[PDB]
Amino acid sequence: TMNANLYKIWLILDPRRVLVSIVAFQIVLGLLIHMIVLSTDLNWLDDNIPVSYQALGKK
Amino acid sequence: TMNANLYKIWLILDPRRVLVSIVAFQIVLGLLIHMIVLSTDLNWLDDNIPVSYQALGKK
Amino acid sequence: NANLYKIWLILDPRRVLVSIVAFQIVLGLLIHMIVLSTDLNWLDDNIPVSYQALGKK
Amino acid sequence: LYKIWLILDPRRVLVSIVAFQIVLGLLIHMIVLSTDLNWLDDNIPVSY
Amino acid sequence: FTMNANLYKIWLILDPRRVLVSIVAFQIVLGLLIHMIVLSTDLNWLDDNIPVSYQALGKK
Amino acid sequence: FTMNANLYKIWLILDPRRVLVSIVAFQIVLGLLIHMIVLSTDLNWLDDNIP
Amino acid sequence: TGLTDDEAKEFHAIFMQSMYAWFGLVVIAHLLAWLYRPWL
Amino acid sequence: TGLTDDEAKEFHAIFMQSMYAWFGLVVIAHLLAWLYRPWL
Amino acid sequence: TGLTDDEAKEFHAIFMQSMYAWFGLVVIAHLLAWLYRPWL
Amino acid sequence: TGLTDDEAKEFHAIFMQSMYAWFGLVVIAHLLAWLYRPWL
Amino acid sequence: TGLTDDEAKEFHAIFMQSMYAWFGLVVIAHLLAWLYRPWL
Amino acid sequence: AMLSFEKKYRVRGGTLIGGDLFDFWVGPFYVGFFGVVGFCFTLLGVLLIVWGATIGPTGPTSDLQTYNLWRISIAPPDLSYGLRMAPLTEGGLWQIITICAAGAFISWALREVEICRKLGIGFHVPFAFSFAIGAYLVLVFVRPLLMGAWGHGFPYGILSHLDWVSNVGYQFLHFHYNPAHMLAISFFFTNCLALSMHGSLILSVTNPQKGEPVKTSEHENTFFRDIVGYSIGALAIHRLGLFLALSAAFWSAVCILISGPFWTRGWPEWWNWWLELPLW
Amino acid sequence: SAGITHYIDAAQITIWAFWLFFFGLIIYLRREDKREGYPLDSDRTERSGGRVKVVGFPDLPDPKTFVLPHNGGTVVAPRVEAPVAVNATPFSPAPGSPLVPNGDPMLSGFGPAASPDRPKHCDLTFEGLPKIVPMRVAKEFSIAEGDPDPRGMTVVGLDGEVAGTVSDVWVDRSEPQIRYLEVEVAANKKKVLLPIGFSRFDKKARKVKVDAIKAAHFANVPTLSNPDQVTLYEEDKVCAYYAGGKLYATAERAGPLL
Amino acid sequence: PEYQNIFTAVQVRAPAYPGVPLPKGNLPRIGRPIFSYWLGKIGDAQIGPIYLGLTGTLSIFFGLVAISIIGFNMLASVHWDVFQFLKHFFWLGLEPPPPQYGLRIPPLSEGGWWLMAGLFLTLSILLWWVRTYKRAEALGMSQHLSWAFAAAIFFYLVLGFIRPVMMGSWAKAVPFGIFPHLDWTAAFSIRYGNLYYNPFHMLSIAFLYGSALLFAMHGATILSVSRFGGDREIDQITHRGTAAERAALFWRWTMGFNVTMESIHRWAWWCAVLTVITAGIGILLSGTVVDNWYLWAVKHGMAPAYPEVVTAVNPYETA
Ligand code: BCL
Ligand code: BCL
Ligand code: BCL
Ligand code: BCL
Ligand SMILES: CC[C@H]1c2cc3[nH]c4c(c3C)C(=O)[C@H](C(=O)OC)c4c3nc(cc4[nH]c(cc(n2)[C@@H]1C)c(C(C)=O)c4C)[C@@H](C)[C@@H]3CCC(=O)OC/C=C(\C)CCC[C@H](C)CCC[C@H](C)CCCC(C)C
Ligand SMILES: CC[C@H]1c2cc3[nH]c4c(c3C)C(=O)[C@H](C(=O)OC)c4c3nc(cc4[nH]c(cc(n2)[C@@H]1C)c(C(C)=O)c4C)[C@@H](C)[C@@H]3CCC(=O)OC/C=C(\C)CCC[C@H](C)CCC[C@H](C)CCCC(C)C
Ligand SMILES: CC(C)=CCC/C(C)=C/CC/C(C)=C/CC/C(C)=C/CC/C(C)=C/CC/C(C)=C/CC/C(C)=C/CC/C(C)=C/CC1=C(C)C(=O)c2ccccc2C1=O
Ligand SMILES: COC(C)(C)C/C=C/C(C)=C/C=C/C(C)=C/C=C/C(C)=C/C=C/C=C(C)/C=C/C=C(C)/C=C/C=C(C)/C=C/CC(C)(C)OC
Ligand SMILES: COC(C)(C)C/C=C/C(C)=C/C=C/C(C)=C/C=C/C(C)=C/C=C/C=C(C)/C=C/C=C(C)/C=C/C=C(C)/C=C/CC(C)(C)OC
Ligand SMILES: COC(C)(C)C/C=C/C(C)=C/C=C/C(C)=C/C=C/C(C)=C/C=C/C=C(C)/C=C/C=C(C)/C=C/C=C(C)/C=C/CC(C)(C)OC
Ligand SMILES: COC(C)(C)C/C=C/C(C)=C/C=C/C(C)=C/C=C/C(C)=C/C=C\C=C(C)\C=C\C=C(C)\C=C\C=C(C)\C=C\CC(C)(C)OC
Ligand SMILES: [Ca+2]
Ligand SMILES: [Ca+2]
Ligand SMILES: [Ca+2]
Ligand SMILES: [Ca+2]
Ligand SMILES: [Ca+2]
Ligand SMILES: [Ca+2]
Ligand SMILES: [Fe+3]
Repeated sequence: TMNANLYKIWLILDPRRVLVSIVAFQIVLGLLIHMIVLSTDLNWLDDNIPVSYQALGKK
Repeated sequence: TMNANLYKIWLILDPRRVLVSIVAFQIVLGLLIHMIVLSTDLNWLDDNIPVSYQALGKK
Repeated sequence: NANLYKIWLILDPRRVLVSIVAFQIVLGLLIHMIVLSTDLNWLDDNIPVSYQALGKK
Repeated sequence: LYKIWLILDPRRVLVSIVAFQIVLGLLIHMIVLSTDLNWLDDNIPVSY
Repeated sequence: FTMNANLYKIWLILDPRRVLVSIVAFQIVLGLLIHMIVLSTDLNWLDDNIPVSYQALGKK
Repeated sequence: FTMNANLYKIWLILDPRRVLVSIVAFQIVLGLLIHMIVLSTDLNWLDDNIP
Repeated sequence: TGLTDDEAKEFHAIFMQSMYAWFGLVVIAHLLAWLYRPWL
Repeated sequence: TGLTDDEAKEFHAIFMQSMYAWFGLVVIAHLLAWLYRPWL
Repeated sequence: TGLTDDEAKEFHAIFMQSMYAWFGLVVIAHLLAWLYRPWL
Repeated sequence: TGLTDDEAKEFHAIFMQSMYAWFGLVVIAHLLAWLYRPWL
Repeated sequence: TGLTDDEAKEFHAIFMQSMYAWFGLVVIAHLLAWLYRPWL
Repeated sequence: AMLSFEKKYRVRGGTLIGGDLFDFWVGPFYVGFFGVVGFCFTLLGVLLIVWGATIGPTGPTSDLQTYNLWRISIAPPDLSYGLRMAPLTEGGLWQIITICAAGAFISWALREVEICRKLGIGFHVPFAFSFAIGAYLVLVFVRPLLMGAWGHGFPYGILSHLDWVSNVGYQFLHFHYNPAHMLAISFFFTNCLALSMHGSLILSVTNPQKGEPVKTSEHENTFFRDIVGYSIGALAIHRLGLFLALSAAFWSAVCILISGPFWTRGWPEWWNWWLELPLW
Repeated sequence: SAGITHYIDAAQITIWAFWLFFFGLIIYLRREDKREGYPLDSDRTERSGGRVKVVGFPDLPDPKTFVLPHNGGTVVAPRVEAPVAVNATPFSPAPGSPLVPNGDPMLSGFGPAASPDRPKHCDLTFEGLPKIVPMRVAKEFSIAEGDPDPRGMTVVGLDGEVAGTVSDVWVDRSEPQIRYLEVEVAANKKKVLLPIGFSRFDKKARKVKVDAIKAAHFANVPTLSNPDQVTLYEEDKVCAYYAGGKLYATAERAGPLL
Repeated sequence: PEYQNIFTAVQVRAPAYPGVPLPKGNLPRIGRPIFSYWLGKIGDAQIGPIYLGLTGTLSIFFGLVAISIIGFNMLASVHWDVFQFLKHFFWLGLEPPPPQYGLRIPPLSEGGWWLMAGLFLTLSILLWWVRTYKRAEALGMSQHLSWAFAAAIFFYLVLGFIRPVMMGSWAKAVPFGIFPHLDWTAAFSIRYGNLYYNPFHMLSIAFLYGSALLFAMHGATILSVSRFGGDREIDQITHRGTAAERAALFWRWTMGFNVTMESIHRWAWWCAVLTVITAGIGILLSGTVVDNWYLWAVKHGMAPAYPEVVTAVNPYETA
């Protein structure tokens, strides 16, 4: 609602200003998430399948 | 009823400082809250389901 | 692409272009590491880690 | 895309890859010679 | 050879004073580095088996 | 020798005083750095064989 | 300050509106969160 | 600021929708992510 | 900025296109991995 | 400072042909290593 | 920079003969090493 | 490149022990006769050390050998080889690095001087830096000598070098009572107070209250002339500072040069000469 | 921490926190660091670092508005500046090569003795009168009871030989500290402000040696417009001169020793 | 051989400047300012006068009270026999309440005076931060001291109200004597792992260093270019000059990047504040959070690993 009126914001906030400042979040938040998640839930990297190629493959 | 009266609050608060200010506080609390929620509230990520599957499949 | 050429008016081509040139290597060098690290190492974890530790003696 | 050197002076990114290579060459031989294999004593000759 | 054709032009960019010595620096740093790294693990030729392994003869 | 013939022109880019005294200090240490590294294990002539 | 009435009044609404969009967005969350992993 | 309601309206729109492109892009991720390995 | 929509799109062409040159060469990368050493 | 297709192109030619030059030195490098000692 | 096309040519040559100089010197000693005692 | 106004100071020469050769810049750094050398050691260290990171404890293979700053550390040789070059693998390498690092701070230190000259300024900077330099010698040299052991110094571990203190520190039980360590500590504190005042005050006068003039000393020289009553003065602060710090360092320097080669009992004891005074 | 992901707890979260806001505030400074002197001038070299951004990674901050004291214009930052002159010739065209001080360097106004053009308005005290003044108007002052009065001390060139003497020692209403000494030179019979900072006291022989410029150079010393007070512009002006002496007064100085 | 601004060689003096007058509320300044040639051979030789408002007195009073407690109880110790009080000075002190009354008001004896005295070095300390922000802006001055003061005053509370009282222990709160206090830090390191492993300390260190570093540089730098009015930063902040010209340039051709006669003073105020900040951090975590930071560390893959030339046995297991 008021999505029509919400356009005026640019008249108070620089586009470039809130522009790159978001482009950041994705990086800052992006690596941060994957990082936060790996240890906490489903450590997809070394946890489950496939079984170690190091020991299973060599040995 | 006070709704009609409330508009004038802008007359003392600069748009820049409080408009994005809140943008700053809202962002901080979400990071905090999602962060306090795990400790006692529920480590939804690795608490119950699904978890521990990786170890059962790792080897 | 059709209309997205407009963005090049808010972001400098050299600044955004080079800025990203640097971003991948850091995000790059950081990847094979985070992957190579604990994840399924490939360099010498298994084979041909044969000569690595055996060939020696 | 050859028209790309219009936004970058040669020197600026010409050397930004001259060193970047060296800051990787040593790194590469070092991470490899590190864990992968140690061509030095990892095979021949056998420890004295 | 192959890249020899137009490598004379590079000299406007790369100044002689600016990059002539810079190399002399890397080389010297590399030199020690290489002899150093080689000596640490591979064949510590210095005091390993030849020619007369004297240090062991006197110490013992 | 090989490079000797026209290498003479390089002195227009390498002032003597600076390249001369410079090499002096870098070489001297370069030697100690060697004996040092050499004298460490190779053969500590001091205490190694005789007398 | 640094504004007048017709702007304060007008903007006042625009912002205000959006503020609630959140009270909803966040509510669907607190409600859905409770819906899934309730609490208290 | 430093721009009339015109250019603003112009940027606002083109941008607004695009920001939806992600809400959509990332939503196909969370979505497909739930598929491979759900959680909660 | 510092250019009109004429050379802003021309560059955008080279930029955008080549930008895919990676999204593709990077997909062949991962895909080449998904076939050699898989993951999950 | 300044750059023009005339002078710009000239350099790209010499540069690009030097780029593969190294790349060719990298294919011969690892490939040859693939023969002496394998990896992975 | 600090030269023109001519001087650029003049130096590129004289030195180029010097760079290899080291190099050749390099291989003879890098080789002598390989021959006398093999690494690998 | 150059600063908005740098373009006008880059005179010619001014070098120390020669350097009118490489007397030029690169990026925003002046080279000279020291920017050159320091570099050498830098890589023949920053990377020479890499070799170490590679090698590790047992060998480059030992599960002990890792690549996590948190753990990676080059260990000095055993007290065995007293004042002698140890086997890189067993100690030397460590020495080697340390060998370099010495000059890398002796060069950059001097290089500072050449600069201080060019920019026709005062030299308080280097002279200061030296102390800091020294405290690094009398804590891996002046001491280990009067201990006959190079390997008797400390490591090069991101955090590993921490314990090295933990021990040598407890080697006297309550290291805390060391007369020096007390003062030397006190300084590293006082400094971190005055500093937290000057750098504060200023940033509170040049950028004062809303709709207010860039205040003048006529305030500063009273700001504390009110709270605390007296004001060391403005020129002064930039004195007390260097003082504190350039002392704190030199102090601590003493602090660990005497701990050992000049005192073997637990410090707590040293504090006895006090008690035993033929008075109380 | 270097490998990737291992342990998992609470406190370890926070360590990320601060050690994040740091990398944020770090930039804040970066910007605040750039105010003046920015942007850079030439292309003698590019920005050394990881990500060679156009001009500094932190987008230059905005203009800051410095509300000067009473009866004072207003200053801001950043604030574009008008290019200056370069009274010197590059010893070499090579980027990063030095610039020789054309003609007489002692005044060529370059590097060792260069300076900016600060406002030509004597910096005043709290209420109005100008801070730095000679002991003339500074009549309400008095030498530190004890310290040997410098009024009458004969200055002496770094060459040793005399070079005029002194007069009024420009005190200050802000802080009872001597900042300048009037030096009625010998050849010029004029007045050249002596920057105490450069004046070494020798209370033993009434002298005041200044190992900065030869006795003669006291003649080329930028002359004071008015003797009853000095403006910021010149406050930097007199100083910068002697400064040069540090690398000019003798062929020796400037050139390397070994 | 140039007068290196060490001690103001020749000095001079003018009447007692009782600072810029204050508005309607700031009571009269007080004191008949004095001069000391010596003190002055380093800085502003004038002494005073000083302000004294409400918190001014109110705070000072709440000050020389704890002292008159932590001071008294202490003397009592060596049975009011000063001679030894003088001897066992650096040893003496006043300990907190026994683990029993964890938070309860300790008896007039067992650690009581300490909780009493403590709270009076809890307010007066907090009240003096008021004797700042107050006398601070009433000078038309912004607030950056008042700020930091907190950061510091924060850490102080992380060594009391906020943590000691946070673990229910009128003991977990530092003693009250040079040595004993010198011991508390010692004791702490132990009771919980070994601080060298709690990042927020190994962190708060780098800062206590930086400050020990920077305010140590800029102190010199200024001096180096103090001839060129560097010391006058004030204006240099506004109207630049050869000072900030020569200075920053230095660091430019040294460590590369550099800043402004302004900026620096920033990092200054920062490193500093960002010190006690990280201080009270660890000290807050260490206690109600991780109990052994050494374990924490390694458990996170932090703590290093060396060979083993020595190891022991374990009675609790074989016996
Ligand atoms: C971990 C699982 C796999 C694996 C999976 C992958 C995958 C998946 C990918 C790679 C990719 C790469 N891998 Mg791999 N890789 C493995 C093991 C290795 C090992 C090893 C020793 O074992 C090594 C040394 C490498 C090395 C490399 C790099 C060659 C390459 C790029 C990385 C990057 O981030 O660039 C970041 C980029 C940049 C810094 C520069 C920007 C690129 C742009 C588009 C070009 C420049 C344009 C410019 C403006 C024009 C002017 C020209 C000049 C720049 C002046 N891999 C294992 C076996 N690897 C990537 C790749 O090869 O892409 C082709 C990739 O996508
Ligand atoms: C790891 C398994 C193998 C191995 C596999 C490989 C592989 C695979 C490669 C190398 C390559 C190299 N290896 Mg190896 N290598 C091994 C063991 C060694 C040992 C050893 C003691 O055991 C040594 C000393 C080396 C040393 C070297 C270098 C000679 C060489 C380049 C490295 C580099 O990236 O530089 C970084 C960067 C540079 C040198 C700069 C780029 C050069 C450009 C093209 C010229 C600049 C042009 C300029 C504009 C003009 C100015 C002219 C002058 C500067 C004035 N290897 C083991 C046995 N090695 C690389 C190689 O040989 O490439 C040809 C390579 O691809
Ligand atoms: C804690 C227990 C539950 C849970 C309960 C909740 C609850 C309850 C809520 C969330 C909410 C959110 N959760 Mg959660 N959440 C959980 C697990 C997760 C996980 C996870 C990996 O496990 C993730 C990644 C998230 C992530 C998220 C965010 C998408 C979302 C908003 C956070 C916020 O406060 O922003 C901070 C806010 C702001 C900065 C301001 C608002 C921004 C808006 C969109 C823009 C305004 C217009 C602007 C002026 C235009 C210019 C654009 C740019 C600003 C320049 N949650 C667990 C399972 N979560 C909230 C939500 O969904 O809101 C929709 C919410 O209320
Ligand atoms: C065992 C635990 C003991 C203890 C044991 C020790 C021991 C053991 C030692 C100290 C030392 C010191 N301790 Mg103690 N200490 C304890 C508790 C404390 C406490 C406390 C609050 O609890 C404090 C405040 C201190 C304070 C101090 C300092 C006074 C002192 C010197 C530090 C220093 O800065 O050297 C200054 C050092 C330098 C300037 C050198 C490094 C700089 C070099 C020149 C440049 C590096 C460049 C780099 C390589 C290049 C790359 C670029 C990068 C960007 C950097 N200790 C506990 C009780 N302490 C040390 C000392 O007294 O040294 C003299 C010492 O040896
Ligand atoms: C009281 C004095 C304080 C101080 C002052 C000080 N430091 C200074 C200066 C001054 C005045 C400079 O002028 C100089 C500077 O920044 O100049 C621009 C500097 C400096 N202070 C520095 C560091 C530093 N200072 C410290 C402390 C202090 N410096 C004191 C608090 C500390 C610590 C631990 O407390 C550190 C780490 C540098 C950033 C810089 C000097 C840079 C320099 O000369 O570097 C030369 C070498 C290289 C860049 C490459 C390194 C290659 C080597 C071969 C490896 C060395 C390995 C090392 C010994 C092991 C480290 C591992 C540890 C984790 C165990
Ligand atoms: C990183 C932050 C650093 C820091 C910052 C900091 N300190 C600060 C501030 C700031 C920003 C202030 O604003 C404040 C200050 O000085 O304000 C003017 C202060 C301060 N830092 C102080 C001390 C201090 N700071 C320390 C440390 C630090 N402070 C950190 C390093 C330390 C340590 C442990 O190293 C100490 C000891 C004080 C000087 C001052 C706070 C003073 C205060 O709150 O006083 C309250 C009032 C009293 C104590 C009453 C005094 C009673 C009488 C006036 C004296 C009579 C004599 C006395 C009782 C002796 C006994 C004699 C008997 C016989 C009677
Ligand atoms: C896998 C992998 C990535 C491997 C790595 C392989 C690599 C990279 C190998 C290369 C290794 C090499 C060669 C590294 C060296 C590279 C170089 C040259 C790095 C720079 C070295 C260096 C000393 C950097 C600075 C170090 C830092 C940041 C120290 C911090 C201390 C600190 C807070 C300093 C403050 C700095 C500032 C702001 C100075 C400015 C400043 C100050 C201090 C004033 O006092 C002053 C007074 C009056 C007016 C102005 C000023 C003023 O501007
Ligand atoms: C013509 O143009 C005009 C002039 C009209 C201007 C145009 C303007 C426009 C277009 C404006 C647009 C505005 C917009 C889009 C505004 C959006 C606003 C938003 C998203 C506002 C959000 C507000 C959020 C608020 C107010 C949150 C309040 C939160 C509170 C009070 C939180 C309290 C939290 C506590 C106590 C937390 C404690 C932490 C725990 C629980 C952990 O303690 C235990
Ligand atoms: C008259 O005209 C005049 C003469 C003035 C101008 C003339 C100019 C001339 C003649 C110019 C000549 C230029 C030349 C000869 C240029 C040569 C250029 C070369 C050889 C360029 C080489 C470029 C190489 C590039 C761009 C390499 C890019 C490499 C990348 C992106 C590597 C990424 C590597 C990664 C991410 C490695 C990761 C390692 C792991 C996986 C271990 O990290 C975890
Ligand atoms: C007015 O004046 C008039 C015109 C009358 C002229 C009068 C002039 C006069 C009176 C001049 C007098 C001149 C004098 C007395 C000159 C004396 C000159 C001396 C004593 C020169 C000595 C130069 C000594 C040299 C060149 C030493 C070289 C040493 C070397 C290369 C040492 C190498 C050491 C190594 C490699 C050590 C390695 C140690 C280990 C093995 C441990 O490293 C691992
Ligand atoms: C007999 O004495 C005469 C007359 C001769 C005068 C001489 C006095 C002298 C010489 C006094 C000397 C005193 C000295 C040397 C004191 C030294 C003190 C030191 C070194 C202290 C070091 C650290 C102190 C700390 C960390 C104190 C922390 C205190 C805290 C956190 C207090 C907190 C209080 C709170 C939170 C109170 C809350 C109120 C209640 C308890 C009701 O909340 C439940
Ligand atoms: Ca998985
Ligand atoms: Ca769950
Ligand atoms: Ca493998
Ligand atoms: Ca091998
Ligand atoms: Ca509940
Ligand atoms: Ca106790
Ligand atoms: Fe300052």
